Amino acid sequence: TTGERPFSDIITSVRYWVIHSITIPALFIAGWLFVSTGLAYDVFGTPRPDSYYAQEQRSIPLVTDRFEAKQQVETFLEQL
Amino acid sequence: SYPIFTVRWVAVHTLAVPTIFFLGAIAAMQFIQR
Amino acid sequence: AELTPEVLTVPLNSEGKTITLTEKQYLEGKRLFQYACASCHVGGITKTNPSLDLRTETLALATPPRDNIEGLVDYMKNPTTYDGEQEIAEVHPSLRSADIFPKMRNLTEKDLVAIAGHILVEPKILGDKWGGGKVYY
Amino acid sequence: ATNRDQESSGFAWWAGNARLINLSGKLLGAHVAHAGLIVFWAGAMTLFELAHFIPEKPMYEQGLILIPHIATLGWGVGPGGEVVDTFPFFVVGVVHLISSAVLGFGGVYHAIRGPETLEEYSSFFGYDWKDKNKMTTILGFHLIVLGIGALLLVAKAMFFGGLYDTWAPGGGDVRVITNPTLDPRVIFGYLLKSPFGGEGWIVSVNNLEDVVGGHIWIGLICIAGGIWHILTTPFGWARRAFIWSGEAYLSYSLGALSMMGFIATCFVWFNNTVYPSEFYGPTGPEASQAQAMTFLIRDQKLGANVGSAQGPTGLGKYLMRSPTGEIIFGGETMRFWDFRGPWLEPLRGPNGLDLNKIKNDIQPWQERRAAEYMTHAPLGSLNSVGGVATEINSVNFVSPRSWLATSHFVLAFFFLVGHLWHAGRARAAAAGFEKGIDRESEPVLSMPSLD
Amino acid sequence: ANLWERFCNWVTSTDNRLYVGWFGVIMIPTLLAATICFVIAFIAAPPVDIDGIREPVSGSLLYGNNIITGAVVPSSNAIGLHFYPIWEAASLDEWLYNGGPYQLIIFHFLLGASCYMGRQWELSYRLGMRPWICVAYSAPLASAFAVFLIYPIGQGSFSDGMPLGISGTFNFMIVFQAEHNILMHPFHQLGVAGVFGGALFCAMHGSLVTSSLIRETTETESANYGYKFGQEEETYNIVAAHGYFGRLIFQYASFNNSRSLHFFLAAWPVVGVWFAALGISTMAFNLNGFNFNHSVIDAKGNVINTWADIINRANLGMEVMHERNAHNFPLDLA
Amino acid sequence: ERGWFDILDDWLKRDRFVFVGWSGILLFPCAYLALGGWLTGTTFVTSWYTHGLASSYLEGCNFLTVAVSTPANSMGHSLLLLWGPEAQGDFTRWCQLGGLWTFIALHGAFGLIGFMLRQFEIARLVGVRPYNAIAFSAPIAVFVSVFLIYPLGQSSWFFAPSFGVAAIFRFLLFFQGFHNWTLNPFHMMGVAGVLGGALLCAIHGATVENTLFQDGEGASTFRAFNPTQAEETYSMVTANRFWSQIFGIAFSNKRWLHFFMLFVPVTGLWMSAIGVVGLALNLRSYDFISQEIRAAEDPEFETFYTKNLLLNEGIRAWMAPQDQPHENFVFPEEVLPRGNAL
Ligand code: CLA
Ligand code: CLA
Ligand code: CLA
Ligand code: CLA
Ligand code: CLA
Ligand code: CLA
Ligand SMILES: CC1=C(/C=C/C(C)=C/C=C/C(C)=C/C=C/C=C(C)/C=C/C=C(C)/C=C/C2=C(C)CCCC2(C)C)C(C)(C)CCC1
Ligand SMILES: CC1=C(/C=C/C(C)=C/C=C/C(C)=C/C=C/C=C(C)/C=C/C=C(C)/C=C/C2=C(C)CCCC2(C)C)C(C)(C)CCC1
Ligand SMILES: CCCCCCCS[C@@H]1O[C@H](CO)[C@@H](O)[C@H](O)[C@H]1O
Ligand SMILES: [Cl-]
Ligand SMILES: [Cl-]
Ligand SMILES: [Fe+2]
Repeated sequence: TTGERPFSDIITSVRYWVIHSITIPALFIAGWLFVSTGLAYDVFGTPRPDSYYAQEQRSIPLVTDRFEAKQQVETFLEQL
Repeated sequence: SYPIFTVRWVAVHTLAVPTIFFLGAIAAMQFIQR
Repeated sequence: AELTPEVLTVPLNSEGKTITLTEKQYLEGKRLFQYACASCHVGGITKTNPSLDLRTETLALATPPRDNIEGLVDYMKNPTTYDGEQEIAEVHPSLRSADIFPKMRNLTEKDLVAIAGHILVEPKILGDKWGGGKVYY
Repeated sequence: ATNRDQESSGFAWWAGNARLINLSGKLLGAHVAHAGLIVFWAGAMTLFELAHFIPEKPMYEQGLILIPHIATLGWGVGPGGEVVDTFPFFVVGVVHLISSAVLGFGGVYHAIRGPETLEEYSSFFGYDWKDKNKMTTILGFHLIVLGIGALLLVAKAMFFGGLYDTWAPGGGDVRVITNPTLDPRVIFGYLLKSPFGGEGWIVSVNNLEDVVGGHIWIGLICIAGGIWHILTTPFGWARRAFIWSGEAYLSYSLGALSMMGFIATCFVWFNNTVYPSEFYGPTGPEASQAQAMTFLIRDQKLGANVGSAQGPTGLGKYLMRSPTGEIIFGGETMRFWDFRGPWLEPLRGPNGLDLNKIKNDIQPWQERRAAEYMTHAPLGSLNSVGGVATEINSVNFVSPRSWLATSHFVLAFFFLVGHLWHAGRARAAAAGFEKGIDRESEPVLSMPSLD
Repeated sequence: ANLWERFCNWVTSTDNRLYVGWFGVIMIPTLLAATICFVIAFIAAPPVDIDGIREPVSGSLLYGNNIITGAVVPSSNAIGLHFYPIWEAASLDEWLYNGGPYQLIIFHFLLGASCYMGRQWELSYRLGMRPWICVAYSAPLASAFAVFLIYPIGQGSFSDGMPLGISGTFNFMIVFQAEHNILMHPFHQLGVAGVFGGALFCAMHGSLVTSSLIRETTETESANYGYKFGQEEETYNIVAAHGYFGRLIFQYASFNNSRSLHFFLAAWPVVGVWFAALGISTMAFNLNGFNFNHSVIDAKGNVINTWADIINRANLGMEVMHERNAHNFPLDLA
Repeated sequence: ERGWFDILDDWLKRDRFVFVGWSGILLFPCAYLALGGWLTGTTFVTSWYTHGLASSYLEGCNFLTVAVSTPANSMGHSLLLLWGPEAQGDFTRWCQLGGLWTFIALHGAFGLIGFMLRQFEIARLVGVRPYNAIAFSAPIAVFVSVFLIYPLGQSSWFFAPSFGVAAIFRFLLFFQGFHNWTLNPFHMMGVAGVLGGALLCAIHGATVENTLFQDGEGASTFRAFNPTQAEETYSMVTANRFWSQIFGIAFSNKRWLHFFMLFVPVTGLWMSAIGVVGLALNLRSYDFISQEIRAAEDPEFETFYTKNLLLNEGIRAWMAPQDQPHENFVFPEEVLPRGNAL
């Protein structure tokens, strides 16, 4: 042994589940809401199902410039 | 007798905490419709 | 992009009258097309006769014209060769040949309209991919 | 608890069921409970299939494997395999499910409540694996049971409505078998047929008369064999050839089931008689032949002379010769010329495919069938997207023939592994070295060096 | 002892430099026949009409091949699954044109290799060993059966069996991918896990035992002279090896039981390769890899491609090109 | 003597559940971020702007199709740092530009260095020889040649492997179609090392388990071993005889056996890395010149080598327009190579 409390002791203890019957669901629900509120889309810049193309556009908004790439994506997003 | 917060505790939570968060996020994704 | 009423507006007849389909009719059209037609017409081609596809332009040049709801619904009741010269119910699924094509037995007039709508809307979405075959996959 | 840990049994938890080798009462419980699982599945799965069943859709479009087994027996279907009555499917499902409770009850009772060993309770039901006469007697009982089972198939076929006959003159239909094949030269002639192309061993059986008469023979052979084994004890040569232990007997059965699994794989893959294509979908060979037929018909309608049409390679585009000269479909399907099916045979003459019949006598029903089969070829992805690997999503299809062939190959293969595992172990255990080499009696140390 | 009794004693003798045995009685002639035919064919066989379209493919060294391109070419598609022994041909010239050597070789090889597996049980029994080495060998054996027998049966032709050559092997793989999307099949993925993992664990075990060898030699001599064949004492320190690997990851992730460790070393690659064999044996009946072609669709219904669709484009390239003169009708159904 | 360095050294090297060490300062953050970056990207991040692909669970991909995809070809070999001149500190744009790819690749690279340092550190402290670290040079040679050297010789990171299951499959098929990588003798040695390694793993494990001495009464034989026992748990003499009689040769030296187990897969991976270094420059084993001269002059000459080039030609033409969207390839139907019918 290295000193730390055995995992088996911990996960069978009442105090563990008192704490984790709260922390586990809370984190799960936080994750759920990260998606359900749509915040995940805006944080990472991931298109929603309705934002891949403009209505009549059938050309992919590919980045073609290295140093004006950021502005290109911005320009693409304006065109939506 | 046993310590509560350890290096092991941190390592466990660096993995456990985002994992559960991510699983809730992916659970929610299963109801998204185009 | 969205599946708008404009996308869902297709020719009803040879005169120029249009019909606007609901999203529910679109879903039903895809479901029913898969149910009764896709085994041969997946992606708007024709597996057992690749010369003839379900592109709107091809349908328009059919006899009688099939680039509208009426033409397509009629095709599903009494299918003909591309020139209108021969009735092919005996070798093509139709209401008229529901006895030998049993999947046609439970297709209502409403169902036929949905399938017809699917055939017309799909290329408006997918463009040349519809009726294109593997080249466009 | 007796023998229910590693220290007392010698077996770890993961080999827990080996603790049952010499506990006949609990082991009987294990078996009866297991049989309850098999019967449970047959019942519950049937009901599931029926609940999901759309009668006007082909069965093979619906992921069904059990209803096709019921239909093949002549229950619930009419001409062309059309479903006329789903109630027989319901009966089979319900009765199996009901029966599974009874077996479950017996299994659970014997496993955890009844006598742990049967030997002190009953001389009849108790047994020692090393008792060769008792072993052959139980074997004899089961052989009789199996022989009766085979005769039940005969009974259905001959006296209780018949079986579905894909070959029935005028088109596929349920048919009562009045004249089963009893001629031992025909029945046992199948057994001596090469397993290779154009022959196909027992998988070649192509008419119900041979199927029924085969089961008459098997029914009587099993009963006679069972009686024989109740009344005799293994001969000297048999005693010296075999290992006599529970694990040895398990291993022989494992090898047997592996063999059977492999045979069933080829049966469902190639045979369209006892697996009618009306219910199971076309065979791989069939669908490929049907594509050639489809385009022959199409192109001939367009004006093509299909007999004289030279393909790119110089072989006939539609029609060519087999290596023995028979007229056969061209293209890659040249490999499938051994195929025989009711939609195709009308075009076949003594020389193979008959050009006159091809030009003049192809009926719309043949065209329909060829088109149906060409577009229901047994190709599809694991997530049930029909067609070649490159197909786009749309058609939800994997043929029952593929499901049945693959599953049984996997099962047959692992059962061969199991045979080797248990046969090897049984040999080692009987000889007394299954637990390792005796450090003080290491056999190699008493042998001369090889060099 | 009579003639038979002495013969039996010789056959089963534990003192033969190479064990013969009863499986050996079948193994020896079949492997010799397969080997001799293979060598002659690889050197000297004329071109073979693999696809039955009178387009003979040259496989042998004397007919313009090297080691990498050379093959014993599969038998003609015209034959299918028909048994094509020498005596079924009008002449050796015909037999060769149609790829008779392939069938002779694979049938003799598969029988001999099955007997090789049986022989491994057999000797283990004669030596008082435990019996399961042969079970480990069933993994590669099953894989040989998959590519030489099961796949041809499923597809209806020995022309689709794997060629006996280096480039012919790659041909088999590329076409297999086109037709079954094997990369997207979980049994092949398990197979990769088995072989990648088997290599990993091989390097792992090799490194850990070597790391903990007990000092028995001087600086100037090879440490291998520190172990003597048949010594009773173990040659490395497993407690030290465990003490290392348990600290590399964590204690309970490392083995301290050598028997359990070696079981794992046996089981990981063997089970994985079983699944690989089963991949090929079940794709033999066209239950193919996962198909996610056009699985992701936007609000309007535009297909949004994934890496699956890019795989599809590669597969289409293989599909349209393979056996370029063999197909007359739009679907490749076997 | 007992200054802050020595005190820090004490704490780093404490015998705890997860050993840290000096190497842990490099290892743990880089490994955590590489893994975290992958999980983040595959869960939430698109490849729409770099590849025209969906690549995350959020977009509807599954475990097999998600990926952290490489940056667009126009990025060249930009390190693509968050604060760099492309993203300019904007986290969202950085994700859209494929910044997570270089993030994962680079943290992954320093992570592997930390892991191999960890292998050295632990071995020194426990007093074993560092053969495990040495064997790990093979995974390092592979990661470096494939994920760094290969794209660095090419036009951009775009052509590096993308971090995903299907994306890696795409990488395999690209290498077949463009590099004819199966024909490369360095890849062939790699295959021999991997399959040979797996063979050695299986055969050694099985041999030990089937030459065990009976050291207990249990029919389950695992409990009959003690870590501290002096004796070998299996018979090398019996193992040797078995193989000598079965295969013709057998190991007789246990130290050689185990070294050979290191050598085989380690050498194989090294060889495959050398091949990929060549492919970085399109320096392929693509052709056999003699085969081509013969085939060009003689339209009846065909081998499996010529058959495979036709497949490559199909792969290239059919996959290139979507796989290399920056090229704006438009191949009209008529130019596409196809055999008959298909
Ligand atoms: C009639 C068939 C049959 C019977 C009656 C037995 C019976 C026995 N075997 Mg044998 N075996 C068989 C077939 C059979 N086996 C096959 C086909 C194989 C090849 C794989 C084996 C390989 C085998 C080995 C290696 C061993 C045995 C052993 C044993 C004994 C203990 C079994 C036990 O406790 O397992 C307990 C059961 C488990 C631990 C669970 C196994 C889980 C499997 C691997 C997963 C199955 C996949 C499933 C379909 C999917 C899971 C769904 C999931 C999502 C929930 C017992 C005498 C042991 C022995 O030799 O005793 C003397 C032993 O070591 N068997
Ligand atoms: C087909 C599956 C199957 C069957 C039929 C059996 C059968 C049996 N096992 Mg094996 N076993 C299996 C799989 C199976 N096993 C697997 C997968 C493993 C690995 C996890 C094992 C590991 C194992 C070990 C280690 C042991 C057994 C033992 C036993 C026997 C006694 C069990 C006992 O003492 O219960 C005790 C448990 C209970 C009393 C709890 C209730 C159990 C009941 C039976 C549940 C039934 C529920 C059911 C839904 C009710 C329906 C009733 C309805 C019809 C009215 C019993 C005959 C023991 C033995 O050999 O005895 C000497 C033993 O030691 N098994
Ligand atoms: C003979 C076996 C067998 C066969 C051929 C089929 C075939 C079929 N089934 Mg049935 N079924 C079975 C047994 C079988 N099933 C069992 C055991 C159950 C209980 C769970 C069911 C319950 C069931 C349901 C609820 C449904 C089906 C459905 C279907 C259809 C689609 C299947 C599918 O999509 O799979 C997807 C493929 C997989 C899930 C992969 C299976 C992977 C397994 C675990 C690998 C096994 C390997 C080996 C045994 C492991 C051993 C390890 C070794 C090392 C020891 C198809 C016709 C569907 C249908 O269409 O109904 C109308 C459907 O809804 N089946
Ligand atoms: C093959 C499986 C099998 C076998 C060999 C046995 C054998 C035994 N059982 Mg068990 N049991 C079983 C399954 C089995 N049972 C099932 C399915 C159930 C649920 C009904 C039970 C419930 C049960 C109980 C409650 C008891 C036993 C008892 C006994 C013992 C004495 C029985 C006797 O003397 O009957 C003499 C013969 C008869 C009474 C006539 C038999 C009538 C049968 C059912 C006619 C049909 C036969 C036909 C072949 C079955 C086809 C079914 C098939 C399709 C599956 C004996 C050890 C007793 C015990 O162990 O004592 C302590 C006991 O109390 N059994
Ligand atoms: C489950 C079915 C079953 C089982 C397990 C047994 C078991 C046994 N029987 Mg019995 N038998 C059965 C059914 C069965 N029998 C039936 C239905 C009949 C009626 C015909 C008989 C009539 C019978 C007789 C007359 C005798 C036995 C004998 C025996 C014993 C040794 C037999 C032997 O060595 O076979 C292995 C076979 C051989 C050693 C012969 C040569 C093997 C060749 C190579 C087989 C060729 C086939 C090959 C595998 C491939 C070809 C494919 C094939 C499917 C065509 C053994 C206890 C003997 C005994 O001792 O009686 C008390 C004996 O004399 N049985
Ligand atoms: C040991 C752990 C470690 C290592 C080796 C790295 C290494 C790397 N990181 Mg990662 N990172 C880490 C931990 C680590 N990181 C942690 C804990 C976090 C959470 C905050 C991050 C979050 C992170 C992000 C968001 C990014 C990186 C990025 C990078 C890369 C560029 C770093 C750089 O250029 O800095 C340069 C700085 C140094 C080398 C330190 C200089 C120290 C010298 C010796 C002293 C001189 C400094 C002096 C005191 C200051 C005076 C300046 C004054 C004149 C203004 C490189 C692969 C980038 C990358 O991946 O892009 C693709 C990137 O975008 N990291
Ligand atoms: C020994 C053992 C075991 C085993 C067990 C077993 C295997 C069993 C069983 C069992 C069973 C085998 C059972 C059963 C059952 C059943 C039931 C309970 C039933 C029923 C039914 C019903 C109720 C029905 C109904 C209906 C109808 C009538 C009609 C229609 C609809 C419905 C479906 C609703 C185990 C592993 C745990 C382990 C330990 C020991
Ligand atoms: C990027 C970045 C960062 C970071 C981050 C991180 C660090 C993260 C993380 C993360 C994480 C850490 C996550 C997670 C996760 C997870 C998951 C999502 C999971 C899962 C799972 C599963 C689902 C499972 C399953 C399975 C398996 C595997 C096996 C067998 C069976 C089963 C089926 C159970 C920073 C800010 C610095 C900055 C910039 C960028
Ligand atoms: C983290 C970087 C490691 C560089 C090590 C340089 C140590 S520096 C060294 O440290 C001693 C105490 O540790 C002091 O007593 C001494 O004054 C100081 O020079
Ligand atoms: Cl090819
Ligand atoms: Cl064809
Ligand atoms: Fe070892």
